[PDB]
Amino acid sequence: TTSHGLIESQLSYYRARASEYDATFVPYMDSAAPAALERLRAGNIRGDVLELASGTGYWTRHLSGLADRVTALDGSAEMIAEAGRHGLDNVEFRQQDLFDWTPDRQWDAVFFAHWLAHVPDDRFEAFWESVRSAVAPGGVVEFVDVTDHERRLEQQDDSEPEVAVRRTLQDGRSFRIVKVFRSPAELTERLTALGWSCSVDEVHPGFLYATCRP
Amino acid sequence: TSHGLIESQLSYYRARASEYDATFVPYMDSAAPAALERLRAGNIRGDVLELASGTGYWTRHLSGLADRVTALDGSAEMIAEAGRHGLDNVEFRQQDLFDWTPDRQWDAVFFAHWLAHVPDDRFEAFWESVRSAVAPGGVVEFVDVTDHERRLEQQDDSEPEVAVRRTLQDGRSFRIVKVFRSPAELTERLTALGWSCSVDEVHPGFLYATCRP
Ligand SMILES: C[S@+](CC[C@H](N)C(=O)[O-])C[C@H]1O[C@@H](n2cnc3c(N)ncnc32)[C@H](O)[C@@H]1O
Ligand SMILES: C[S@+](CC[C@H](N)C(=O)[O-])C[C@H]1O[C@@H](n2cnc3c(N)ncnc32)[C@H](O)[C@@H]1O
Repeated sequence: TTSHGLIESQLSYYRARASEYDATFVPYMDSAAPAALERLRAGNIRGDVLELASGTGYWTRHLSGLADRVTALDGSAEMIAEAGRHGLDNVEFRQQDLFDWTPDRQWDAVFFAHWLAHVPDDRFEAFWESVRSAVAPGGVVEFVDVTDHERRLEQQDDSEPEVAVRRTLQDGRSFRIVKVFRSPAELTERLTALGWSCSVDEVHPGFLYATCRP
Repeated sequence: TSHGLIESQLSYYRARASEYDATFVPYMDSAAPAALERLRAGNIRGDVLELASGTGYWTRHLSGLADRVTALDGSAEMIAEAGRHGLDNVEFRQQDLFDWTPDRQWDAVFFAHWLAHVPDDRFEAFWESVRSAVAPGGVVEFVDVTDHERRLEQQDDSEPEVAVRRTLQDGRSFRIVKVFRSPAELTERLTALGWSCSVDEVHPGFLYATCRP
């Protein structure tokens, strides 16, 4: 069970971090981006695209050049304000808490970068049900995230794994968030059991890219 | 790091002793030939000190390479298991390694999968004791788990919980220390304590180190 207090802490961390977010971005994402981009540019991101947890809009920029229309959901109005600065004409932002979310449309593709590791085990399944209902017939879900090597989990052998890590902002405020590293095989297996077909690959050391078809 | 976690960890290994070999260190069997090429580089010779010898898996190798082995472990149960190997040149002694100041020196000190059980607040004192046990010209070598260099910053955790919970067949459950350290991280920390170190990932998830006092 992941406490609701961890989940609120994570969203406030990002709320408060939003204005200094780009000063640090996601560690080493800038090293892994061309490798991830080879997958993102493979052609499945097109038509009407949904982006979840769009943050300050780094991925939203790429999604915007590939798609006709982008709908981009983030839990933080602050993040949405920062992303607004990129002036992307074909993008609508909506504030939305992703742990309390029932889509009412469908899109040709759904994309998220570094969101899934902030979804704890006990919410993973309801989150993936809503994504499933968000994807149109013929569409895919793609995402980027951190990964670990397949054997690490057994090397550690922890029956009660630490879901959380603690971060610190420029001004010294301290917040715990969810950070679950999942291997490509562990993700593939779990999503396969929820009815998805998945191609999940480490495309650069420490990063994976996934394509999942409902 | 509470005294309680230290004690819990030693109790875990004391109880696991009889069934340790049934499971061994996860994937060490995959890495062992890569670790053995370093173990046979020639530095393990003469009078050798092994720490946390456990059921004697590495002791057998050191026994074949050295003239004499002194092997230390906190668990009398582990020592009795290692006795079944019948190693003629090895002396076992029971020793709590968090309260240990050697009285003599050896040509080489070795341990496998011990350092990850030493939490950051006991690190320095453990290395002070090790340093005083190495003779002039000797080295310390060790094998352990590791991570790629970037994982720590990807995770970016201010207050790393170092504890993990293990549960034995019979249902008894224990907390132990399990700190993964990359080669660079270990290199920087030991250099700062005066050691000069060659630490390498020799098989994915495993490192081997050679350290000179
Ligand atoms: C771990 S993701 C960081 C990735 C960043 N969007 C990027 O795409 O480069 C952090 C984003 O998740 C958002 N977030 C955190 N909790 C949320 C929640 N419960 N619902 C929706 N968004 C959430 C934060 O607002 C932030 O934009
Ligand atoms: C992390 S090592 C496990 C693998 C084993 N070292 C091997 O050589 O393959 C566990 C060994 O360290 C020992 N140990 C745990 N705490 C100790 C302590 N405080 N002092 C000495 N030995 C300790 C246990 O008895 C056990 O044999």
